Amino acid sequence: KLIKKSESGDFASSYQLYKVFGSKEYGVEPDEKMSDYFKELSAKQLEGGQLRVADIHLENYKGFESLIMDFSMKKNSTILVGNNGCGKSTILDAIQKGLTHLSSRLSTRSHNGDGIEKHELRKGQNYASIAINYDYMGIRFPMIIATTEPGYEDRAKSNYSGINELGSIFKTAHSINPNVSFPLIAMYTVERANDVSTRDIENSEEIKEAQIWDKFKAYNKSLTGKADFKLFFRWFKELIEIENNSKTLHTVEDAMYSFLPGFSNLKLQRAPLDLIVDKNNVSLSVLQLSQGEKTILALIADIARRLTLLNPNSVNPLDGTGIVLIAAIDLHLHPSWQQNIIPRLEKTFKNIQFIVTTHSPQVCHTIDSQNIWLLKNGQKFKAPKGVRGAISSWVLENLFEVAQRPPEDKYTKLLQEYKNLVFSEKYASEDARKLGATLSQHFGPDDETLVELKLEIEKRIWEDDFEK
Amino acid sequence: NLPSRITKLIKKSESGDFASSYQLYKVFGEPDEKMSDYFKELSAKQLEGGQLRVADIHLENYKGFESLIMDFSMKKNSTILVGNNGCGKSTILDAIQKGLTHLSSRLSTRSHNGDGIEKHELRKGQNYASIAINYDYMGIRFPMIIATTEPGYEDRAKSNYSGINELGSIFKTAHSINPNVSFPLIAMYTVERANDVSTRDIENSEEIKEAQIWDKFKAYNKSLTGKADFKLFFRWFKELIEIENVNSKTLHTVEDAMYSFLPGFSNLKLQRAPLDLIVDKNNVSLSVLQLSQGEKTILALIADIARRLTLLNPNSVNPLDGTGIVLIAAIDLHLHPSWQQNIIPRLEKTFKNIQFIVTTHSPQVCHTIDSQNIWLLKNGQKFKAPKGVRGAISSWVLENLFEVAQRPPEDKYTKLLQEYKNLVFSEKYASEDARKLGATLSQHFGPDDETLVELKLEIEKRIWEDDFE
Amino acid sequence: QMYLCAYCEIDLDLAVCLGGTNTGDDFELPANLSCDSYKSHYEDKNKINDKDWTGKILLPLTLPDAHNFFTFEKVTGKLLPNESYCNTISIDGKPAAETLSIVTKTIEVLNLNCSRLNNARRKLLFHFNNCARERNLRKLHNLLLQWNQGEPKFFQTTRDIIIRDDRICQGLLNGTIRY
Ligand SMILES: Nc1ncnc2c1ncn2[C@@H]1O[C@H](COP(=O)(O)OP(=O)(O)OP(=O)(O)O)[C@@H](O)[C@H]1O
Ligand SMILES: Nc1ncnc2c1ncn2[C@@H]1O[C@H](COP(=O)(O)OP(=O)(O)OP(=O)(O)O)[C@@H](O)[C@H]1O
Ligand SMILES: [Zn+2]
Repeated sequence: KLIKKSESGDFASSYQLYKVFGSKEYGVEPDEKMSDYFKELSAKQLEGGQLRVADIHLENYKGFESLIMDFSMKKNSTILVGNNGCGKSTILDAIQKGLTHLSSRLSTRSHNGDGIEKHELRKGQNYASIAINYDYMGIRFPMIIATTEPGYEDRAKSNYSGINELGSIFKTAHSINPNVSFPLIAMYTVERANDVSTRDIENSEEIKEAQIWDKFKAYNKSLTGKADFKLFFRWFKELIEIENNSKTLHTVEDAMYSFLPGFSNLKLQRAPLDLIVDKNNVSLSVLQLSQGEKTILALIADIARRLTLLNPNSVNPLDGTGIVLIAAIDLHLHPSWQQNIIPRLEKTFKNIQFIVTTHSPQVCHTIDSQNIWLLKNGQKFKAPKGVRGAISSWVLENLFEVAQRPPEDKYTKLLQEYKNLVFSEKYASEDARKLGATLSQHFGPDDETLVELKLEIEKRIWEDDFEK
Repeated sequence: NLPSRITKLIKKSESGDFASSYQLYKVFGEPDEKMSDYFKELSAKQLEGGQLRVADIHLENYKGFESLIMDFSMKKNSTILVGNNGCGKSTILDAIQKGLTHLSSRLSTRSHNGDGIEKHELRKGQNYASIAINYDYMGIRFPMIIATTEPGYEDRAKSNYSGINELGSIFKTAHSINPNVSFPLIAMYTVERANDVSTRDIENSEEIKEAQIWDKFKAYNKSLTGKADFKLFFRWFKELIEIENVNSKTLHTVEDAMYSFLPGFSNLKLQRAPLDLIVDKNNVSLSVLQLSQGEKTILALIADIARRLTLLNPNSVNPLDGTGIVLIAAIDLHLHPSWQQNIIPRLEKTFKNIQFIVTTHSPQVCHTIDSQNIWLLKNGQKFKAPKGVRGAISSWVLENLFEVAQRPPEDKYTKLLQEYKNLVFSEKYASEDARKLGATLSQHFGPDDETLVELKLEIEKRIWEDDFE
Repeated sequence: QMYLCAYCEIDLDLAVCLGGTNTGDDFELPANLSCDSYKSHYEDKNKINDKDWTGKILLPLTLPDAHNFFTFEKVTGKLLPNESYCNTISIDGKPAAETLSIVTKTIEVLNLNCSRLNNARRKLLFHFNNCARERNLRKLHNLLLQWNQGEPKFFQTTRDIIIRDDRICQGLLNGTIRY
C-alpha cells in the first residue's frame, strides 16, 4: 500500500503521504525529510484541480434546526428552489462566510473572516454552527464556524484546519512558481448592477490611483455582492491605451459578445469618459443600455477580469477554477435569455461551479433533477424526475408548486365547472352549454382543451343516440 | 347665451359635477369675464369622487423609438408592458415619469419646474425629440408636450405645458377653498425599490435628527425618484405608536393593508432599544433586517404607498382609496411564482382606485390580466397580446406572447423527442432506432409522460393495422 | 356550412370566423391570424390590388366533393399540398401544372398552418387513437360511422384525410374486413 501510493506525477496521491509521515493516520514512522519531499510534491504540478464545495451542514444559522446538503461533483450547476423566506439565501450566506474564511489565506488580506452575528442565531436558542467542507483534487478540507452565547461554550468550537492546510498548499505553490493558477471566490447578489455607470468616473477612487494588476488583488471586493464596473473601466482603458498580450482584451470581449446577441466593437471614448458599444451598427454608451444588458455586461466582465488576473501567461484564461455564487440568476432577464443563461455560462466558464438561486421555471427546464434542491419548511426535498427537457407547466406544478391556471380567476373556476358538467350525466344541460359558450367567447373557439371537451360531448351524443 | 346647449349644461352644472361645470367654463371666456370665475368656483368646489388617469402618450425620438402612439385603457387599472430585454419598456416608463414630474411640480411640490430630454435621451443621428403626454381627470383631456431641439433645428417642436398648468390651477383653487381634500398620488418605483430598507443607525442619520412636518403637501417628496422612503416610514411609525398616549386607526388601516400581502405576519410593534422594527412570523418575533429580500421589497413598496395615501387623504374613512398613477417597474422582482400570481390582483383589491403601469418579464404575472391590457413591443412597434391571456397555462403564454418555446430549444433530451416523433409517424415505427430512442426517453421522463403515452398509442395503432392486414 | 367557415372548419357560434382577433382590435400579431384577417394582412403587406381572389383560391365546398389536394403532416398538424391529384387535375381551365400552385397559395394566403390551428386539429388524431387502443373493431367502426355522417361537423376535412390514410378504416369501409 505504502509503495503503491508513491507517485511522481500526482499531488492528490502525494498528500496522503504527507499525512502518513507524521501521525493521526496509523501511528507510523515519523520523520522530517520524507515529509518535506512529499509536501514539496504536494504543491508542484496542480494543473487541472477544481476546487469545489463538497457538503454543508447548518445548526441554527437563521431559520433552520438542522440541514445536511451535499452538492454535486460531476455537474457544474446547482439550483436552489423554494418559496419566499424558505432559506435559500441563508445557504448562500453560510457558504459566503465559509468563503470569507477560505480567503485571507491565498488573498493574504490578514486572516480575518465573518463570524455568526447575534441577529443570525435562530430566535431563542444558544448555539449555531456553519460546518462547511471542501475538495481540491480529491482531498477533503473541512471548516467549522462556531458561535455560542455565554454559559454554553461547551457545545461548538471553530476549527479552520482544512483551510489552514489548503492555504498552506497554495502559498507553497506560489512561492515555488509565481505563474500558477488560482481559484475564484466570486459572489454576486441582487445588488449586482448597482454601480454600472460612468458618471464622475474621472474623480472616483477607481480611476484616481495606481491600481496594481496582479494575481492576489483579484479577490478584492469579491465576497460583497457587487461587480465593480468602474475598476473594469480602469482595466479596459489600460488595455486599450497601452497597446500603443492582445488576447487579454480579445478573449474578454468574445464572451460578452456571446452573451449579448448583437453587440460588437467596444472602444474607449477619450471625450468625457464613457464606454462605447455597437448595437447593430448603432454606437451606444453604457448609460444608454438596458438594465438586463448592463447586468450581464457587469457579471461577465467581472468574471473575465477576475479570471484573467488569476491565470497569468495562459493560452485559455477563461477556464481556471472557482466557486461562483449567484443570487437570482434570472434577475432582469427575458425568458428567452432565462433559457440559455446557464448553458452559455458553462460553455464560456467551463471549469467553474455555479451554486445559483432561481425564481423561474425557464432556467429550471435546462438542468437535471439530480442537480436541483427544493427547500420547504426548513428541510431539503429533491426535484422530481424528468425536468431537463420538460414543459414549463410541468416544472411549475411539480417543483415550483403552483396551479398552471390561476386558482382565483373567473376563467379557471368556470373551466373546472364546465369540465365537471361535461364528464357527467348533464353534458347536454343548458348550464353546460352556457358555460361552454362563455369560455369559447374568451379563449377562442379553437382552444386545445375546448376541442377535446366538444369531442367528448359528440361521442356521448352518439352513444345516447344509437341505444335510445 | 344660447338657450339650447348652455342651459342644458348649466342644468347639470347646478346639480354638481366637475365636468359639467367645466364644460361652460371655457365656453364663457361674447366673453363675460365673470361667468368664467363662477364656473371655476363651481368646478374647484366639485372635485369630489375624481380619479386621475393617464390617457395616451406619443414619442418621436426618445431613445430608440422613432414613432409610438400608444394609448391606455380606462375600464381597468393595470397595463402590463411586455417585450424583449431592451426594446421599449423602461424608456416608456421614463417618458411618463418626466410628465409626472412636471405635474407634481404644479399640484403640490413648489411651482413650475421639471426635467427635459437630455442629449443622451435623443435617438442617435437625429436633431429633435418629443415626449407628448395627454392626461385625463373626471373626463377632461389635458395635453402636455416636452420638446428638445439641437441647434439649427429650433422649429420642429416647442415645449407646451398648456394642460398641467390649468390642472394645477384647479387643484390649488380646491386646496385654497377646502384644506381637507384628496390629491392624486404620483409615485415612481424602479428596480431600486428595496435598497434602503434597513433600520441601521436610524437615530444618528437624518429623518430622526430633523423635525419632520407631515402636512398633506410634501407627501410627494422623493416620490418620482425610484427608491422608497422606508426610513421616513420608520419615523412615521415611531411618531405614532409612541403617540398612542388618529394615531391608532391610521396604523390599523396601514397594518391590515400590509398584512394582506404577507400571509403570516402580525403584531407590528416598535422597539425602544438600538432602534429597529419587529415583526412576527408564525409566533416568531424578528426584525426587518432578519426578513427576506422578497418580503422586504413587498413591505417597502406597499407601506410607502399606504403612507402617502394616508398623508394625501385628510379625514376619509378609508385613506387608501384615492387616485394614483403609480408606475412600479419590474413588479415580478424577487417574487416566487406563487406570489407572482397574486401581486396584481391583491394590489387592485387593496389599492382599488389606483392606476398601475407595470413591466413584467414573467408569464405568471401575465396570465392573470386580459389581452386588452397587455402591450408587446417587438421591433419598434406596439403589438396587442393574443386572445385569451386570462386563465391560460403558462406555456401557452410563453410561446404565443413571449416567443419562447415550451421545451428548451437546444437540449439533448428535447432534440431526441422530435427525432422520436419523426420516426414514430414515419414508416420506421417499431424499428431498432425507434425503440432505442423510445427507451431512452421513457427512462428520462418516466413511463407516464403525456406526450410519450400518445406516441405509444400511435405505435400501438400502427402495429394493430399491420398485424390485421 | 350553417355553423362552419369555409377556410378552416371550426364551429362558429359566406360565414367566416373572427380569426383569432375579436372584432377589429388592431395591432395584432400577424401570426395568430387566419382566414379573413391574415388575408387582409397579406393584401396590405404585399400591395395586391385585384381583390377577386377567385381563380387562385380553392375552398373545400366549391371543389367537386374532393379533398385529395391536401395531405396531413401528423407530426405538426399542417395541411400540405399533395403532388398526386394536383399534377393530374385542372381547375377552371388551366395547365395541369398550376393546381399545385393554386393549393400552395391558398394555404399561404389563408395561413391555415397557424400554430393554433395545427395544435387544434392535432387533437383529432389523439381522439382517433384513443378509440384504437383496446383494438376493438366495433368501436372503430362506430367512430367511422359517426365521422362519415351527414351535416359536416367541426374539422370535417382532416376527419376525412385521417380515414383516407388508414388501412383498417379503408378496408372496413370497402368490405375486406368484416367485424
Ligand atoms: N435569527 C432568526 N431567527 C428566526 N428566524 C429567522 C432568523 N433569521 C432568518 N429567519 C427567517 O428565515 C427567513 C430568511 O430566509 P431568506 O431571506 O434567505 O429567504 P429567501 O428565499 O432566500 O429570499 P427570497 O424571498 O428573495 O427568495 C426569513 O423568512 C426569516 O423569517
Ligand atoms: N439615445 C439612444 N439612441 C439609440 N438607441 C437607444 C438610445 N437609448 C436607448 N436606446 C436603445 O433602446 C434600449 C433601451 O432599453 P430599455 O431599458 O428602455 O428597455 P427594457 O425593456 O426596459 O430593457 P430591460 O428590461 O432589460 O431593462 C436599449 O437597449 C438601447 O439599445
Ligand atoms: Zn375560420
